[PDB]
Amino acid sequence: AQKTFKVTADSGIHARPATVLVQTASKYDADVNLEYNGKTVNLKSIMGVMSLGIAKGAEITISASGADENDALNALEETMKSEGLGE
Amino acid sequence: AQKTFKVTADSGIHARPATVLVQTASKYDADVNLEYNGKTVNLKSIMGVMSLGIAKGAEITISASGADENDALNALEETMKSEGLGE
Amino acid sequence: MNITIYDVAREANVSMATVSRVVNGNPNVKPTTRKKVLEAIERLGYRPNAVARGLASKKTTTVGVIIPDISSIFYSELARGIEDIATMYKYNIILSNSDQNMEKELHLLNTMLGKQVDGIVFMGGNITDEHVAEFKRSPVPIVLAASVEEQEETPSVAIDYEQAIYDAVKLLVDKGHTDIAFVSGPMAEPINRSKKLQGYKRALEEANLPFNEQFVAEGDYTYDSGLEALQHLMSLDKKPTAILSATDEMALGIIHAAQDQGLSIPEDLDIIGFDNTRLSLMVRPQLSTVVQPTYDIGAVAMRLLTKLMNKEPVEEHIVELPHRIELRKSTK
Amino acid sequence: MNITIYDVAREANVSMATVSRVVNGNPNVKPTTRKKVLEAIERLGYRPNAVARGLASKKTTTVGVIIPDISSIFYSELARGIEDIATMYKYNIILSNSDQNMEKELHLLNTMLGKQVDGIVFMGGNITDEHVAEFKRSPVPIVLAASVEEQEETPSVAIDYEQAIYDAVKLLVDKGHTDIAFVSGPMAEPINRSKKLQGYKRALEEANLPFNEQFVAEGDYTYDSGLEALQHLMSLDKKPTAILSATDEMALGIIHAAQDQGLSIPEDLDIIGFDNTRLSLMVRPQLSTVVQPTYDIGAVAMRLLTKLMNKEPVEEHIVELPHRIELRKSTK
DNA sequence: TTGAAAGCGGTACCAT
DNA sequence: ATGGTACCGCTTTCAA
Repeated sequence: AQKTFKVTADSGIHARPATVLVQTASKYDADVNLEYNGKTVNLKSIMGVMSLGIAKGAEITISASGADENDALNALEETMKSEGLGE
Repeated sequence: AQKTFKVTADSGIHARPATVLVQTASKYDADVNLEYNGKTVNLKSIMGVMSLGIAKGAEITISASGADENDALNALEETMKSEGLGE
Repeated sequence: MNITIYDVAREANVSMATVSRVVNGNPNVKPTTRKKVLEAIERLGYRPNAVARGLASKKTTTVGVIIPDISSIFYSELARGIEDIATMYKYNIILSNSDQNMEKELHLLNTMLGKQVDGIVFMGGNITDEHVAEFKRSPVPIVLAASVEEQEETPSVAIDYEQAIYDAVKLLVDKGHTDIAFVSGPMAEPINRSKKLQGYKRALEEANLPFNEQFVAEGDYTYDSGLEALQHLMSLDKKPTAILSATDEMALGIIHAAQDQGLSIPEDLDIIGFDNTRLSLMVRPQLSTVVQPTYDIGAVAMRLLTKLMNKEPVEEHIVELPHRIELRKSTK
Repeated sequence: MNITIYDVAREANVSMATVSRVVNGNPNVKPTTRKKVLEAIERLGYRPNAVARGLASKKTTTVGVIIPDISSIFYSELARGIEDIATMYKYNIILSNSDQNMEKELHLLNTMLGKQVDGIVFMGGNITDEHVAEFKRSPVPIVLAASVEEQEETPSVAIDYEQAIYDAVKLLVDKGHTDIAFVSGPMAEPINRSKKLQGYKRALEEANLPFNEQFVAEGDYTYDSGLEALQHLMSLDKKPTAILSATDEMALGIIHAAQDQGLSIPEDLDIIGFDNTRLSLMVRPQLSTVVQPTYDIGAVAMRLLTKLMNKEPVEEHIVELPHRIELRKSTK
C-alpha cells in the first residue's frame, strides 16, 4: 500500500514536521517505509528519514505493509498535508 | 565603605551582568548594600538588585560594613568596570 | 559495588560514616584522616552517586522547568536566567517543552513531581483553575515566570502587562496620535485578552478617544502574522497613525510589511514593539519597544523559588519587576 | 510524607513486591489482583518515586545536555530537536549552560554523570584532548552535536563545515566574484580555524584566486561584531566584492553595516550567512545562507544516543547530515 | 502468581 | 573525631 507525494513543504522533511511524520508511522504495527531518489529508509526512524535530506520539490514514495497498512497510509497522508509536506 | 557610580550599560543593572555583581558581593562577610533613587537593597541578593530597575544613566551607592568591608568595595568596583556597568 | 563509598572506607582504612563526612566536607575530621580518604577517593576514581544521596537526603538539588517552547527568542532568553540562578544556588534543571498544551503541562508537572524535584518554575500562557488546584497540591514550591494567573494565588514573577501596553499607548497619545491600533497575540491567552488588550483599551478611555474595534488586529506571535496584520489595518478606510504590537516578532512583521507597501518608518507610521529582545536593535530602523526584563524575570523567579525551597519566609508571594520603554528610530 | 508502595501494598491486602509488578505492568498478575491494586493506587493518589527506582534499577530515564548558551538562536533550536526526540523516547533532560568555558564543560559533565544520567549530548566549541579523556571515562553514552572534534573519538553528529563553506565560496566565484572575504568566528574554536577557514582557503586556491590574508575577519557571532567586521573590510584599498559570514547574526550585522554606509544590497556587495536561522529571513533584504538542519542535527544526535544507551549495535558513530545553499536576496 | 528479603549508595542520629 | 546502623522507596531474584 503506497502513494507518491510532491513535497509542498517550504523546507522539506526536516524540523518538527519531519518528527511528526516519522512518529505517525510509529503509531502502526505495519512496516511503513519511505523511498527517495533510489533509497528506502524506515519512516519510523528519525535517523533514516532525516539522513536523506529532503527539500521542496523532489517527490517521494511512502510504502507500507502490515495488518493495518491501510489506516496507516491514511494517517501518514493526514499529517503529510497537516504540516504541508507534499501531496 | 562607599562609592557611587553612573551606569553606562544600555541594559543597566540587569541581565547576566547584574548577576555577576550580586554574586561578587556574596563572597565577602561585609554586608554589601545598594541604594538607588532613594531606596537601599542588599547587593548580595538577586531579587533586591533587580527589583530596582537601575536603568542606564543613573546613580547608585555601594556600601559595606564588617570584616572585609574594604577589599570588598575594591572588588565590586573592579567588576562594575569589567562588565561595563558605570564608574 | 563498583567503586562505592564503602570501597573508599576500607581503602582509606576508615568507616563509611567517616568517608561520608570527608566527601561532604564535615569539619569534624582529623587533617590526617581526611587526607587519607581524599587520596583513596582519588586512587579509586570514586564519584559520589547523587541518586543514592537523593533517596537518603530527601532532595535532588534539581528543579523542573515547564516552559512552552525553548526555541522561542523570548522563552529561551527567559530560561537562561532561571538556569544561571540555578547553578548559583547549587541547583540543577530539568527542561521540557509544553507548547502551551494543557495536557502536556499538567503531565510534565507530575513527571517532575515524581522525579522528586526540590521545586518548579512553571511558564505558561493560560493558567486555568485546574493548573492552580494542581499547583497548590505540590509537595514542593512552584513559581510562575512571566505568566498571568487571574486567581493571583501562586507566587509568580512578571511585569504588569496591563500597565506596559498602557504606558506605550499613552506615550503614543501624548505624541499626537488619535488613531492608535493594537496588534496582539492569541486572545485565548489571558495575557492578551485580559491584560495587554485591557491596558490598551483603558488607555484610550482616559484619553477620551473612541475605541475602534477595527484597530485591534489579533496576531499569533508569528513574525509573519505581523506582516499579514499590518496589511489588514491598512486595508481599512481610516488607517491608524501608529500601531502597537504585543511582541517584537510581530513588530518586525509590521515594520517590514509596511516598508514593502511603500510607507516609510518612522516618518509615515509610528511603531512600538514589546519585550525588548535581541530583535529590537537588530532591525532597520531600530525598534522602539517596551522593555521587559525577561532575563531578570526567570532569574528573580528562580531566586524566589530558592527561598521557598529553603522553607524561609518571604514578603509578597506575587512579585513584579519594573518595565520601561526604550525608544528607538521606529518612532519619530 | 509521600505514600510509597508499602501504603498501597497495605491498602490492597497484597505484598509491596506485587504492587511493584502492577506499577511496571508485569504480566504475571491475576486480573483480580491487578485491577484491585490499580484502584488502590488511585485511591491514594500514588506517584512512583523515580529516585528510589533509579537507585535500584540503575536507570534514570534522563539524559544530560551540556550546551554553551541556551539563550542563543542556534543552540536553542538544536535543544528543541534534542529535547523533542528524547521525549519521544521517554527521556527527561538536564539542560546546563557551559558558555564554551572548559572548566565548566568538564565540571558539568561530572555533575550530570554524578546524577546518574543514562546518557549525554555534548555541544561544545573546543573539545580538547582533555575532553576526550573525560568522555572515554563516562559509564554512559556521550554524543556530540554540531561540534568539531579533531580526535574523531566520540560519536558526533553534524554537517560537513569544511565542505559547507567550500560550496559557498565556490558558488560565489561561480558568479564572478574574485575578491571574496570571510568573516569567521573566534578562530580559537576548531570549527573556525580548521573547518570553515579551510573550506574557504581551499575553494580559493582551487579557483586560482590568491588567498587574501586581509579578507579573513574574525567576529564572534555577534550582531555588532559583524557590523564592525564590514566597517574594517571596507577600509582597505582592495575592498572585497562579496563577503561570507560564518553565521546569520554576523551576516545581518554586515548587511546593515553596509546600508549604514550608504551601500546597497545586493547591488554593491553579495553576502551569504550560515546556519539559516529565523534571522536569515526576518531581514530586508533576506539573507542567503548555507542551510544547516539545526533541529535535525540535535534530533538525530538524540536518536543515535538512544541507540547507544540501549547497547543496540550502531553502524558508524560519526554521522554527517546533508547541507545545502539557500539564496534569498543578499546575493544578485 | 505471589511473597519474603537482600540489596542499591548514602545520610544522619546515636554512641563511643 | 570516629564507628554503628537503622532506614530511604523500589527492583529483583528465589521459593513457596
